[PDB]
Amino acid sequence: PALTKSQTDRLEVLLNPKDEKPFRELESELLSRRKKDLQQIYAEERENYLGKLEREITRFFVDRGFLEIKSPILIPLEYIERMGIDNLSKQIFRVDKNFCLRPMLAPNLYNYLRKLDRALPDPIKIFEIGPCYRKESDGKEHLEEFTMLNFCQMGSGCTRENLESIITDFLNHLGIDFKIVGDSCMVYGDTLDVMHGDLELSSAVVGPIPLDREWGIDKPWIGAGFGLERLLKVKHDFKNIKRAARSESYYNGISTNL
Amino acid sequence: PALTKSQTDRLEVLLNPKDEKPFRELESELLSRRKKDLQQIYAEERENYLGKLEREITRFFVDRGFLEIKSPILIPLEYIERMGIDNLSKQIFRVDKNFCLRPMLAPNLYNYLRKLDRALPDPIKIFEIGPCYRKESDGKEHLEEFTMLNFCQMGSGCTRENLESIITDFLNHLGIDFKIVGDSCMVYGDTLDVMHGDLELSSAVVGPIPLDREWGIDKPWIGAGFGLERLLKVKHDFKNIKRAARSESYYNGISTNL
Ligand SMILES: Nc1ncnc2c1ncn2[C@@H]1O[C@H](COP(=O)(O)OP(=O)(O)NP(=O)(O)O)[C@@H](O)[C@H]1O
Ligand SMILES: Nc1ncnc2c1ncn2[C@@H]1O[C@H](COP(=O)(O)OP(=O)(O)NP(=O)(O)O)[C@@H](O)[C@H]1O
Ligand SMILES: [Mg+2]
Ligand SMILES: [Mg+2]
Ligand SMILES: [Mg+2]
Ligand SMILES: [Mg+2]
Repeated sequence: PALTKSQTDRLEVLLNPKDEKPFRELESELLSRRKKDLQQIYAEERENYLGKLEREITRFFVDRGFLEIKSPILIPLEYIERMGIDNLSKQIFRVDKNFCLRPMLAPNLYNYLRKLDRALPDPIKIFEIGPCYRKESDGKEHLEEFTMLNFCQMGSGCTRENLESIITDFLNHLGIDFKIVGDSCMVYGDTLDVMHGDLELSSAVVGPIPLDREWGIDKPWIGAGFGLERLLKVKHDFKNIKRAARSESYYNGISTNL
Repeated sequence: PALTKSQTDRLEVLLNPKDEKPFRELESELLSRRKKDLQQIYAEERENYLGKLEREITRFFVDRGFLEIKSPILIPLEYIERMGIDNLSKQIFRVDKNFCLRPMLAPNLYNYLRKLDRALPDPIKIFEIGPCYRKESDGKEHLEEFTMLNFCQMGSGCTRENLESIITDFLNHLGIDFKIVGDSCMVYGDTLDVMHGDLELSSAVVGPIPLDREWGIDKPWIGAGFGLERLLKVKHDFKNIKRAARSESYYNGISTNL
């Protein structure tokens, strides 16, 4: 008669946002739908949502004058201290005695900004997309392995207005609803946070900040960091961010346990 | 008069493969050339070689009927044992008590092959591109953080001839010279190795192998794994694989220390 909590949980795994007693028939129907969804992907486009979003974001920023960076994921532990992360400090995945999995893209991008200032014309515009890692207790809006986009500009035109304009163009391009709000944190400021309801899509900063001196930066700058899995969650109306992650359990938000 | 070893080393950092006393003038010339190279990239294409190669490889395999996978980089340690890696075992970067950085894409792809067999028509064709990690003593042809491509097919048409044909089409597409040779290893076989001179570009396997049973696989299959940094090294004639890596020291093989 009434579905159990465990049965409802099983059906929820197989339910997709656009879907509109006995359990076995409900399960059979959804299994059929999800198999057909995977079959359609396989027959036609064959692209993974996370990969495809990375490619779309890459095109957006390249076309707008930003240099594509691919920097190390395993970074020196000293970069954490140098970012002012003292006792986030408890969220770091340490590897060996001298390295960690990067929890953010900032330190590598600081180094690129400094180095490229010796070669490139003002303003210097760069971005990176790639894996980042944090130990998290939360499951709904957080992953321990996620994908960040960070873009930044240094030199001329590094105004709050320009930053808000890039953010607005970017999210209107992707078709993601948002509002920009004031907030603060230990590492940076004073940030602008880009929100979708109560979900943070991005934290953005208008420099300079005193942290810059440690990285050999003495020019104005602006930048923002976005989680790609959060963008996908909002775009595809996933109830849990696990549907948007690098995963063996979901493919393009479709359960692989069929 | 004569350049010192240290001076020659400095000039070699700034020398690019296509380049054709006192040290200060030689250094000044090369600095100028390398700055202009970065300026040209920034003015025109703005793509990173590693990112661009990933995108090109993605297009090749998608167009040939392979499903794009994005699976976890941090994987359970049990996957290592289950791959038959017992005491490579000393090359694994362990994280926490239960996880490691994946040294290869095989285990995740085995799981995808098994899972997708319940949904997709025969043959099942999949590929993944992404970071892999191994502790290495060698610096010239090895990185500790590298990027793998692995493709595989399971079911019908899983012949050595078909495998060699995919490999041949792929490398002729990229414009990379190669020969396919017989070899062997502890994990798989009996492999075919794809060589560029004495450099291994890929190891390839024609299944079934007895390892399959552990992963719930009982069908014929073929697959190959390629290092993207090795492909770039060969394509761009880099003397050291560090020029092709995720790096803060090189961008598209150009020194960032200018
Ligand atoms: N654990 C995570 N899982 C998924 N996305 C994340 C995670 N941590 C950060 N992000 C994304 O990266 C962006 C910038 O990083 P940051 O501002 O450091 O995150 P944060 O303030 O810790 N987010 P939250 O923990 O929800 O308050 C965030 O706005 C998110 O979109
Ligand atoms: N440390 C590394 N750095 C760069 N590429 C690598 C590394 N290890 C493996 N690869 C690439 O991944 C491919 C398949 O992996 P695998 O066959 O396990 O490597 P391998 O036999 O250990 N190579 P080698 O150590 O040179 O004999 C290789 O053919 C390389 O192109
Ligand atoms: Mg957080
Ligand atoms: Mg924040
Ligand atoms: Mg090896
Ligand atoms: Mg090999």
